[PDB]
Amino acid sequence: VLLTNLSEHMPNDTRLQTFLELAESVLNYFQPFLGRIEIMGSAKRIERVYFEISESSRTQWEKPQVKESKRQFIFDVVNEGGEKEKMELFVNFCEDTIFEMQLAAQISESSILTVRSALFALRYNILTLMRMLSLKSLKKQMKKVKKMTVKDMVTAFFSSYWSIFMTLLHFVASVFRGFFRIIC
Amino acid sequence: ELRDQQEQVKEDMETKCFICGIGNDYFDTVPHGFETHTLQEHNLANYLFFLMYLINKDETEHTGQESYVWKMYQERCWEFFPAGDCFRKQYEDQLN
Amino acid sequence: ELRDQQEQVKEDMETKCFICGIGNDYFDTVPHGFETHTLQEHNLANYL
Amino acid sequence: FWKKIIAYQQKLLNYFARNFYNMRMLALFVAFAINFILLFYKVSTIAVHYVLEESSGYMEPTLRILAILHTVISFFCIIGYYCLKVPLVIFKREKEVARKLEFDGLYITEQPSEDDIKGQWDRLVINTQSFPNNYWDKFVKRKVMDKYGEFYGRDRISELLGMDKAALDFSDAREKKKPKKDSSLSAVLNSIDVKYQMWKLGVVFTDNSFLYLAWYMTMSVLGHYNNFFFAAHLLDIAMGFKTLRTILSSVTHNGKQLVLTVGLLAVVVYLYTVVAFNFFRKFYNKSEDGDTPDMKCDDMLTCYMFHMYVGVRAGGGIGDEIEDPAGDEYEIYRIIFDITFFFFVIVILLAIIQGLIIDAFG
Amino acid sequence: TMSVLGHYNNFFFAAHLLDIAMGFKTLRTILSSVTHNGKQLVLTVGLLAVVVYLYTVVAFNFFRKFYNKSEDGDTPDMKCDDMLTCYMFHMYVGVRAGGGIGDEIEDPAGDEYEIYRIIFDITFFFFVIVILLAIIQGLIIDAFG
Ligand SMILES: Nc1ncnc2c1ncn2[C@@H]1O[C@H](COP(=O)(O)OP(=O)(O)OP(=O)(O)O)[C@@H](O)[C@H]1O
Ligand SMILES: Nc1ncnc2c1ncn2[C@@H]1O[C@H](COP(=O)(O)OP(=O)(O)OP(=O)(O)O)[C@@H](O)[C@H]1O
Ligand SMILES: [Zn+2]
Ligand SMILES: [Zn+2]
Repeated sequence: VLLTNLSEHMPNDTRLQTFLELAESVLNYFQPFLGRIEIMGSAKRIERVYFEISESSRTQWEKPQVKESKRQFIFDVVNEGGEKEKMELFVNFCEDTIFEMQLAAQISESSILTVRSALFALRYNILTLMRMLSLKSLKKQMKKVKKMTVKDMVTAFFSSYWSIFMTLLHFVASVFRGFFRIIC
Repeated sequence: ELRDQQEQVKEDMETKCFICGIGNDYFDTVPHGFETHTLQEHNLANYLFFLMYLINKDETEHTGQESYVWKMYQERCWEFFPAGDCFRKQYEDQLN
Repeated sequence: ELRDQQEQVKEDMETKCFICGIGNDYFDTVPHGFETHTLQEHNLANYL
Repeated sequence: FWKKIIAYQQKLLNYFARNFYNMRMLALFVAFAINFILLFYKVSTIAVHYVLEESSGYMEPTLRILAILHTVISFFCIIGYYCLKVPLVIFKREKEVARKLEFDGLYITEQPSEDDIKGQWDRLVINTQSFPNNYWDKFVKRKVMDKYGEFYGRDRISELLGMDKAALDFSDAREKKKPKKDSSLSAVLNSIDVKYQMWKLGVVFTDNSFLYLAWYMTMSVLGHYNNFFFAAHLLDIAMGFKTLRTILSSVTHNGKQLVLTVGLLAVVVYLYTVVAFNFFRKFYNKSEDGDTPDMKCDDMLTCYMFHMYVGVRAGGGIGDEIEDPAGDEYEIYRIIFDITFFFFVIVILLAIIQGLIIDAFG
Repeated sequence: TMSVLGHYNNFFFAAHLLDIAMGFKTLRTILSSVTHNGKQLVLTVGLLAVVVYLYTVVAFNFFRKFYNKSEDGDTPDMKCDDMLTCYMFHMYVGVRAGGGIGDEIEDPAGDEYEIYRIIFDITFFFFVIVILLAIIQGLIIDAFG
């Protein structure tokens, strides 16, 4: 808190900057806990106030119910609200939220199958498709390709994508069967 | 009308700071200045946490600033909230 | 259109003073300055 | 000829990629032509078969030729997609995985969410030699090692990224090196990176647009066995024209609200059906002859289906269909029943649907 | 030309009542409320025609026996034996009907396709009668706005 106050009030002191760099890790540990606000000070001048935000308070604040209440309160104060009563309504909301957060802290006192099936279907079906290339049985086809043939080359080019499409069909069917088994 | 109400709420929330009420452009003269102001300087969550701290902290152990805010909160006077002014405006000359 | 007319009336009434026509922000540089101006300095009831 | 064949394949690939959209429009035009011809089918003699009726007689051969053309053009559309759009999908996925690996440590600092098909499939590609194949940054693996190598282990990160710790420096060391020549069968089959190609095929299969084109393929093929399967291809106008997509987006914009409205209508109708089944069963005789009474609300499910079908489709509510209540001890009760049904179901809920559509437009 | 032809047939003078649109500006405002989204309105009708054609295909394939619009059993009047006839049936008395095609075609009770035809009729009512006409009306209202 001391170093943050000094840094914020003096932003262009190289000595302070180097000192903060030396103090980097400690100032990073307490960053979630250090809370800072600005108030209209007693000396007719805006002042910065530093305090400790507790971990339990922060967790209860970012609980989803408190966020829903915050959104509702903001909607209310923005639609039906006056700048005269805005800060009174905000303090009433703060009091209610603090009470509910403290009560929540008090009371709180101490599919994978589908994904795996789909992925296995992909792996098995793609390996099945690639086996025909990996079998080294394309020797007879290579011999038939040694002599250049337009019909042969267009047939091979189209047959590759036809085989890919058939593999996709088999994969879809396998996924459907697996999902049917899982649900039934 | 419901859609317009939602849009008005979001536009106000994103165009002016909730506490001080200053427009976003003034803070945005510095890049990301509006989000820096609304998330670090003037944060409603930070004010709520300050109220929690003040309530849960003993009267004797209060600092001068804390005692000032406590007295004005007990008497329900809300002038301690920055209204129309901020750190940047107040120290504009020296800070910038 | 009726709803938009009502909203336009309220927005104009709340954003600028009825008599002088100056925007609310200029008066709002002082806290509560707009309501002070429109309720104490420039008040249509006061003119009536 | 090893280079000439590759050149010819390149020319064909480029042609399909360049003419991909024209083929997609031609497919829709052929679909409209086929359906226009199918609009002149009739049923005839009992054995049931569908025969084309026309004065020309040439339309049936025209239909055969058009079906063959549609099937060929659709295959050409799949090829054009795989030539043109698939590289962009691979580039995007291969960039996202690189950014997640480097600036998030999605396979080093932490592990996939155990339900992310994309994540556990992309876990394969990191070990492939042919990684940044499409993405420009060819130094992704080195960047990852420079970031996480010291803290988590350079050797295991090298294993994870499929690079060589003790072989890279040995290569820069002094030894004799031997060149290779690509057109050899062993050389080309070794150059084929089976793992990276498997990952790429998985990504393509998981792509949505490729799946849509495969469905188009299946419908086009099935149209040969039953010609009316070509009618499913008229569902492609939505993705064919942007202007129609605007009108359809006016509906799909509030689709969740529209589904919830139908669910609420179903619940309200079920409550009305419960009331009718408890108190107004004798008004549901939909039989003209008195000999056989046809009771529509003796069974709960039958009464619910009655209310859903001819209670909602009716212009004035269920009271338009069920009998008049005059001169009965429950007359006012059934009057309230019918009026409230008309107001809540026919008037308000349909107004909610229409208002959702209008608000989506706005 | 219309004025001259009115002398041969006096009812040709009725075509001149189509001049009020360009005669009065106030009526032109109401008509512009329609013509503002004319392309969208035409595309909506085309989409309605396509959807009705799909429904007609389904009916012609599976629900042909429900389209007997003949009272006397001696002469059965089959409205969906022919594809074009069934399509015209669906366009005319399927769309003009207040409750969809199920208001006109016969009741499905006690049949093996009962639930299928129930879904058919309910979906027809929802998509054609409810949603698409709502799209037309919403286009008009949005044009006003
Ligand atoms: N005084 C203020 N305090 C907090 N936010 C403010 C303030 N003035 C303006 N804002 C703006 O209000 C926005 C809403 O903040 P917030 O992130 O809490 O809302 P959200 O988008 O509804 O999500 P969530 O509440 O889940 O985080 C902030 O992004 C911020 O730019
Ligand atoms: N010259 C002006 N005189 C009065 N009010 C003004 C003037 N310029 C702006 N206003 C604004 O008009 C608002 C409307 O005032 P007023 O309170 O009379 O209206 P209201 O909310 O409709 O209720 P009511 O008339 O019952 O008090 C005031 O709150 C004020 O901020
Ligand atoms: Zn502020
Ligand atoms: Zn004034």
